Amino acid sequence: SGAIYVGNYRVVNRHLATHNDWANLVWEDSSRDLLVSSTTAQGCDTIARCDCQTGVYYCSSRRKHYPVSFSKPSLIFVEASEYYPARYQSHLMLAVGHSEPGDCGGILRCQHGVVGIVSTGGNGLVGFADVRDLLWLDE
Ligand SMILES: C=Cc1ccccc1CS(=O)(=O)N1CCC[C@H](C(N)=O)C1
Ligand SMILES: C=Cc1ccccc1CS(=O)(=O)N1CCC[C@H](C(N)=O)C1
Ligand SMILES: [Zn+2]
Repeated sequence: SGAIYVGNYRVVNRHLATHNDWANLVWEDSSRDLLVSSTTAQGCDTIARCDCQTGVYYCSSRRKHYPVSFSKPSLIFVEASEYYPARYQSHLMLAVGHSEPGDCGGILRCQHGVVGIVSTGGNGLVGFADVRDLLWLDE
């Protein structure tokens, strides 16, 4: 689990969004596994606006942060699950690293700020949904 809080927005994995997230929906995209809802309280996370391919992510299943090299956001095949059929998930960045299902929501950060959130994994890989292209998160 996990979310990004920036301005009056909350960014979560779309498959983990709550009833409250859907009742205050701003934008959602199944192809990206992202949902943004509106908040009452002001958020203070900074979003990275860069092309970094290295950063640090939080891994809940190990209670630890790990440094990773990751691919640029792209279309990646994701196997069927209880939330989606087999599909290409867009804006996804992959890295070699540990992840388990409950790791979704962990933040990936570079020196400029928040890059994305854990969204996929398995077989020694971890995939992050990018948020750096969502320029409207700051306005
Ligand atoms: C293996 C799980 C997994 C983890 C994270 C993401 C996706 C998978 C499924 S994959 O491994 O088949 N694969 C990752 C590399 C790019 C492949 C492709 N798109 O042709 C899809
Ligand atoms: C960090 C996740 C993870 C790690 C290791 C094993 C399994 C997972 C979960 S998953 O990658 O199979 N996943 C199920 C939920 C919806 C996700 C999506 N973005 O479509 C895909
Ligand atoms: Zn950066």
